[PDB]
Amino acid sequence: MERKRWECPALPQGWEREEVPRRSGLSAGHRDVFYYSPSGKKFRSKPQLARYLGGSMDLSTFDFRTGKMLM
DNA sequence: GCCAGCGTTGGC
DNA sequence: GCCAACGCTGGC
Repeated sequence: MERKRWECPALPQGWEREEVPRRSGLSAGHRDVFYYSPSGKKFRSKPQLARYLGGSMDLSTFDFRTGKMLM
């Protein structure tokens, strides 16, 4: 349960994926997933992400939780 | 019963 | 006033 962040190969150049495990409360150990644009904007849901990227690329099979396209 | 999506807010 | 961190909940 450590924070990890680096490049997401399923998104365009400069986009990054991050996992932050929750450390307390009822949801402790749960891992939230975020994405960061090249400009550093923080995304925490697929609808949010799709408003920035959904025109420039196909996101219909992108799995926000895993960060990969569903084959 | 799980979890995507997002509401809430203590601590700053 | 912001926002990381966690809870809530509608849809499945």
